[PDB]
Amino acid sequence: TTTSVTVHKLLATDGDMDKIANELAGNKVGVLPANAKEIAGVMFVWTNTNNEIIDENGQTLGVNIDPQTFKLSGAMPATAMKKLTEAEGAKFNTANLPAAKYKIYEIHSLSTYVGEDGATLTGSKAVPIEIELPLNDVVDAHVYPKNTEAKPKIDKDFKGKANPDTPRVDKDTPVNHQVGDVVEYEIVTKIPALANYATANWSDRMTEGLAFNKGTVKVTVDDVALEAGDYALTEVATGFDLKLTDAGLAKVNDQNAEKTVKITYSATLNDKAIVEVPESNDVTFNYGNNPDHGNTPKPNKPNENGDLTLTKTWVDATGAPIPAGAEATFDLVNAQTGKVVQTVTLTTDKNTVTVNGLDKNTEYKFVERSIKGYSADYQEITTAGEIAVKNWKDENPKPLDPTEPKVVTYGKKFVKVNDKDNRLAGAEFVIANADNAGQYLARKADKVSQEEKQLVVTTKDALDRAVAAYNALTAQQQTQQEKEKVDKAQAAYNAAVIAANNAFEWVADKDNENVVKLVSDAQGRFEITGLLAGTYYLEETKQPAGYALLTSRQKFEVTATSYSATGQGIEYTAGSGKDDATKVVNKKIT
Repeated sequence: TTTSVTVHKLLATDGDMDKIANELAGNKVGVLPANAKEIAGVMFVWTNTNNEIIDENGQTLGVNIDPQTFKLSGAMPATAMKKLTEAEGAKFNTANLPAAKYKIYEIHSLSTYVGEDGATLTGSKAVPIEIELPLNDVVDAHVYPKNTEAKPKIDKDFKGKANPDTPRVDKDTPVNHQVGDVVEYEIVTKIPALANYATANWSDRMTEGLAFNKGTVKVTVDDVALEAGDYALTEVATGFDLKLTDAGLAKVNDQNAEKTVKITYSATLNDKAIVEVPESNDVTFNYGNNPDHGNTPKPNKPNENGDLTLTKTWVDATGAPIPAGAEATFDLVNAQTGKVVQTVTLTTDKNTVTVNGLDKNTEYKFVERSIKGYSADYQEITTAGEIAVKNWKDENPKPLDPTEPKVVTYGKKFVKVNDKDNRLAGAEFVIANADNAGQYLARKADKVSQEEKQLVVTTKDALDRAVAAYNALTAQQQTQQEKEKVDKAQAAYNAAVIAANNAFEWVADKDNENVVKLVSDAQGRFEITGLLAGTYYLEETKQPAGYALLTSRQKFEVTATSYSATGQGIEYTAGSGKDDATKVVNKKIT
């Protein structure tokens, strides 16, 4: 008794779609919402309740549509019930159709969305229409489907480099940076047209070797800077949390075009950066038509014995305790490398899981594999070896988590020897950028604390006592025990120097308080860390006892693997097996 069904494609906001919803599938909607626009050129096809494309008499055509992909079995049949919308919609003749349930799908690829004023627009495909005929006592039915939810797009990269559509592919390859370098970052987010977000939050956390620079965050929407009342910015040592306020959400929601949100900020590479170990940041976009309590994973180091424990709690959107919703799966990721180490699953009876045999010096993160209707809230790290997640039944889509670029420092190891190839203590050195003129590698004092500075001084004084006492001994009095005393003293000075070295610079004075001095221990060991790859010149400032002061500077090469590669000339430690250091040969006075 429903002779015709007219399908209308609309591009409207949710609110306008809700104005239509309550005002009726049914009768023609007389007055359409204010800004809601009807679109012509939209291809709709009718199917069986079992998704099979149908003829006008209701007879199947051997081709079916996938409920979630809309990809059809084979060729679009010539006899199929397909019609293109007019600014009046697609009026189909349902007269020959039996009383039954039918579905109406949109073939998005076949459609050319043309708006009210003839403009060729771009929109989201419609949610399939499940309708039963006769549509009560309606002779000429009208159906107003809702469109699908377009996914937002993101990317995190270095300033300029970010692209949400086509993010860079070589992100694992870390950029070489020296200690104290400011790393300029970019987060680019594309928010879809006509969005109705209750929450648009960006969350950034980095590894301990990257120090987020507070007050560098600059947010813009379609290259127009945001007012401070559009977003709420929380800033910490490890990163930040930017959450769009109602004012800022107005600038991204119900827009006629795709919105582009740009987030720029920076972080300084520090003393806690490990040589040839990359440092990363980690962004997540927690969007939703519902308030969202989700954020970015927070990295953490395992405990002393190499154990990292995950704790999980579940709450409704209100924050009230609920039983465990599903089997929560997590990825244990090396927060520096980005590679997945292990995979953990919490069964619905357990709310804790522990990982064993992890490097205590590496940062790891548990990245929850999305649960339908639940949002992951990684709580603030309070201790090593322990990670907490609060799971909120926010009923929102999975967050966006782009791939992040990595940064890395290089080093070089050295061993102080004589011509007989015997190991020497107390030789002191400087690093010059050139053999002729050339400044000396120093610490940026402004960046280094008074306490830090002073420990370098006292640990240097303590080391010279250990070196003097060792030179005081005879060749046979210099036992492994007497050697170890110089090593303990040296290891403390080298630890102090690295700690004070949180920014480098080049200075004229080879004996300026801030000049980086390297001292050879009882095994002749001495290293430099936090450098850009390149050519340097090691200069001797104090010779070892009984040897001559060297007249020429030893040239050296800092590479991506100069600290760790074998085939260098001499073993840096004892029984390490790696031939991971360069010889510095001292000659006797004549």
